[PDB]
Parts: sequence; structure tokens; C-alpha cells
Amino acid sequence: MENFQKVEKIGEGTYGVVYKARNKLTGEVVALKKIPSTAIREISLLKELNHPNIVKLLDVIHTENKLYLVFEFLHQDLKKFMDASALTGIPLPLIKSYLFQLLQGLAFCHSHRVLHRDLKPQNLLINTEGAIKLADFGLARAFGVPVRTYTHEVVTLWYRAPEILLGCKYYSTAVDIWSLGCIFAEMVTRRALFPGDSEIDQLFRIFRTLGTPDEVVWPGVTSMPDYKPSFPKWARQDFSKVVPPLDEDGRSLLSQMLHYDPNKRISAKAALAHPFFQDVTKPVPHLRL
Ligand SMILES: Cc1cnc2c(NCc3ccncc3)nccn12
Repeated sequence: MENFQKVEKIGEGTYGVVYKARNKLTGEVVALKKIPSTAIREISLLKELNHPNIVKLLDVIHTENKLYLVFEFLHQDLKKFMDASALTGIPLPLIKSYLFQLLQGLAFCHSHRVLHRDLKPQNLLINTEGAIKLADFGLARAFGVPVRTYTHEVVTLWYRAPEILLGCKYYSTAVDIWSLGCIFAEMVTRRALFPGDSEIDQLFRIFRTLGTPDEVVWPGVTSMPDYKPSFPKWARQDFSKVVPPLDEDGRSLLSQMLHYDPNKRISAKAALAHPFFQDVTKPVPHLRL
């Protein structure tokens, strides 16, 4: 760490505080994240998982039994950008470009059997060139996913897939497609899709919009560990009501990204081929740094 000069704190991640820092030598500006052999090995694997839509893991510093992860620095996150674009909303072509890029990032990670597991606007980082990138990829498998960050800040449930909430132990890459569908809806409507404030409130918000899942739409759901026959039975709502005024192509894709059955939920690779992206472009966001 003597090689870095902390410039400022840019947030408190799930596994520790993140600082903007400068390499005392190269002068390179980076994000320094202050955090077992298994964890060390897993994190080490992440260094090779490189893609233009995945925030680059530059190095890992393991000292005094303390862990620091050195990342590429980006100037803004999607949560801030959305708050800033609240009055007018993010233009559709930009939402479309961001979604397309994030799907490319996911398709890449998923091909290497690596899941993110905790996608949320705070871990989607953007630059002036119109790129968006996934931050903290793989850290959940490496260290695990807690309920409260080292800062005691409640870990958001808003983007959690229903199979996780229902106790599935061996969930899949489909969990990241669910999260991204939630974020896609939020960019379009300017409001979180399922802002649950407890595990049961999160599940019930999902059920109220998508209908209470049953064996018809999700074979095996009633056997899941945390499924209860006493759950209320709510009817499904039309997506025309959920994400107006998204067009039919967007509503169709969002529907496949929010399918209950993880086996049937669209993959990142298949989503890239969806008609919604026929006219995709790469606009530049107007960032105020
Ligand atoms: C791993 C990582 C790389 N860049 C960021 C990042 N950048 C946004 C920002 C920049 C400056 N001040 C506040 C937030 N936020 C969180 C994590 N980050």
C-alpha cells in the first residue's frame, strides 16, 4: 500500500471502503478497495477475466493479513447518473446501449462460468465515451454475500432473483439476468421495480407484479426450501402497465429476463440477438464530473 496515495473515499462497498488513489510511481489513478486461501485463489482467477464491459482488476495486494483490490477507475456510477437524469429520464437509445453492453459483459463472464450475484446500479460504472462496466464481478463467490456491509449498511434486496429468495442453494447465471432486467425496468421508468425492504417484502413485491408462482409457470417451485403454500395468490400484471412507455420489443425482452423458471429465463447470449437490439447505437452520455 505504500505505493498508493489515497485521494478520496468514493464509497463503502460491500466488502470494504473504496478510495480513489494515485500510484505514487506510475501516477496511475485507480480505485482501491479495502477488504483464506480459497478467497485468495478465487480472486486471483478474476485477474484474467478481462472484458471491455468488466471493470479491470489490476492487482491484488495481500499484506499484514489485510486484502486490497486495485481496480481501474471510472468517474460515475449508474445510480448517480440515474439520479442526475431523473427530471428527463435517460434517453431510450442510451438505455438500449447500456443494456446491450452489460449483456455482452454477462455473456462473457457466464461463458467462463463466473457469476456476479449482486448486480445493482451502484456497481455499474460509466465513462464519458458511452461505455458501462460491471464492478465487483466474482467477489460474491470469492468472499460470499452478506446481509450487512462492514459499514452495517443494509445490502439491497431489490435486484435479487426469486430462486435465491426461495432458498435455492445452487442458483445459476440466470440470477444475473434477473438483476439486469430489474435495472433495465428502473432505467426506463425512473423508479426501482421491486424495492423490497425485507426478504418477504421483496418476494411479495415480485409476486404482486408477476403473479404468485405456481407449478404451472415454474415446475418444482412448490418444493423449494423457503416456499410456503400459505403465500397469497396474486394475479400477474401486464408489462404495458409495469414499464410504460417501453415498446413491444423492449417489453418482450424484459419478460424473458424476468421469467420465473431460471431454466427458461433468457441467457445473455440469446438476449443479445433479441429484436430490441436491431437498431442499437452507442450514444455518449452527458456527464458532469
Ligand atoms: C471499483 C471502482 C472504480 N471506479 C469506481 C467508482 N467510481 C465512481 C465515483 C468516482 C468519484 N467519486 C465518487 C464515485 N465508484 C465505485 C467503485 N469504483
